[PDB]
Formats: sequence, C-alpha cells, structure tokens
Amino acid sequence: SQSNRELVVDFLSYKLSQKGYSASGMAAVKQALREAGDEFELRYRRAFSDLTSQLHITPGTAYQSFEQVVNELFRDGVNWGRIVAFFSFGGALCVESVDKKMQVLVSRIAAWMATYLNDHLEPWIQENGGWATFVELYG
Ligand SMILES: O=C(Nc1nc2ccccc2s1)c1cccc2c1CN(c1ccc(-c3cnn(Cc4ccncc4)c3)c(C(=O)O)n1)CC2
Repeated sequence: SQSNRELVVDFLSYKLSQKGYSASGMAAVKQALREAGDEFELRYRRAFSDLTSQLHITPGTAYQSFEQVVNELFRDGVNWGRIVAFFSFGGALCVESVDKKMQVLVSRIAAWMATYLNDHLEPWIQENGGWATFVELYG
C-alpha cells in the first residue's frame, strides 16, 4: 500500500540520519514507529538472534533471500513488537549498506520491506486494528 511504502521510507530515513548518514502524511504513526524502533533496539533486541549475521546483502541479493530471513522473525506469528523488530532490521541493513558503500541497496531494502508488508503483514495489521491501534498501544 502507499501508506506502508511511506512508513518504510520514513523509518529508514530516520534510522540512517540517527546513525550518521545523509537521508534525502501519517505523522502520528510515523512518530510512534520511530520511538518504538528506538525502544526495541535499546531494550528488547539483544534477546534475539542477530538477523544481520544471516543476510549478507550485496548488489546480487534477491528479494526472496531477504524474505526467508525475515520469515524467522515471524516464525511464531505476527505481533506489533515483531513488526517493530522488522522495521528495525530493515534500518540496520540500510546502515550496513551505506557503511559498505552500497547506496543502491537502500532503495532495494525499502522496496523489499514494502513487498514483505504487502504479502505477509497487511492482513494481520488490518485484523488487529490498523496502524491507529498501534498508536493507541505504543504512542
Ligand atoms: O528480531 C529478531 N532479530 C533481529 N535482529 C536484528 C538485527 C538488527 C536490527 C534489528 C534486528 S531484529 C528476531 C530474530 C529471530 C527470531 C525472532 C526475532 C524477533 N522476535 C521478537 C521481536 C520482538 C518481540 C516483542 C513483542 N513485544 N515487544 C515489545 C515492543 C512492542 C512495541 N514496540 C517495541 C517493543 C517486543 C517479540 C515477542 O516477544 O513476541 N519477538 C521474534 C523471534
């Protein structure tokens, strides 16, 4: 969806700027997701397997290789915290890509995240009250 594409670009731009990199609507959802991603990274991430160690992105990486790694994140179903983890993971892949002088990968990871949201997460998001419900719970 257009709104999910906008949330992805917003979150990735926020994370790249936060990590010392140049980063060239639904304001309440964007702010709640930016803050939840920060809280996820500070307080919950280290408990889980580091998914960046399973996906080494290069200009030869296919969407379906990213899809398989992200499927591990949702192995036991979807919840708001695992969706935040997903955005945080995309953020980390972007920062790594810019670090290794592979700027082309930032827009590819953004497209991959939008595809993954469309294919696997949007039905759950709608069923669970939409991004407006995410804001009531975590905003
Ligand atoms: O995420 C993973 N690895 C990553 N590596 C990197 C590397 C770089 C950057 C980012 C990442 S993420 C991972 C890997 C393998 C398996 C699994 C996970 C994540 N899991 C999670 C993730 C969050 C919650 C949860 C649920 N609620 N919360 C709290 C809340 C809610 C809203 N916002 C923030 C925190 C938190 C739960 C859970 O308990 O169900 N499980 C599910 C199983």
